[PDB]
Amino acid sequence: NFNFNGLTGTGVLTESNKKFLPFQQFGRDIADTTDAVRDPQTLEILDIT
Amino acid sequence: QKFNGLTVLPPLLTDEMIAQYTSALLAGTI
Ligand SMILES: *[C@@H]1O[C@H](CO)[C@@H](O[C@@H]2O[C@H](CO)[C@@H](O)[C@H](O)[C@H]2NC(C)=O)[C@H](O)[C@H]1NC(C)=O
Repeated sequence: NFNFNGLTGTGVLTESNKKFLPFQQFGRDIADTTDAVRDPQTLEILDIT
Repeated sequence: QKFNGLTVLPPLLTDEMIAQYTSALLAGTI
């Protein structure tokens, strides 16, 4: 039940090869649901499933 | 495999075996 700055939700956390912009925080797909979140302390790209 | 409950059930007849049915359908008429 991850909570990355207010985002309550369930899903696995794994490192992903994606690369955000420095200001970009969140990842969304064509269906407008979260699938990529950046860690607010150790800035990294994680995949949500 | 989608996020919000939506699951896609694969077809009973896979793409490989239906190809075998087709080849059977061709084979008889040829
Ligand atoms: C937030 O604070 C943490 C505190 O740990 C920072 O993590 C450190 O990051 C540096 C980056 O080179 C590492 O050398 C340290 O080893 C890390 N700390 C530990 C305890 O391992 C993090 O960088 C900070 N992030 C921001 C954006 O301020």
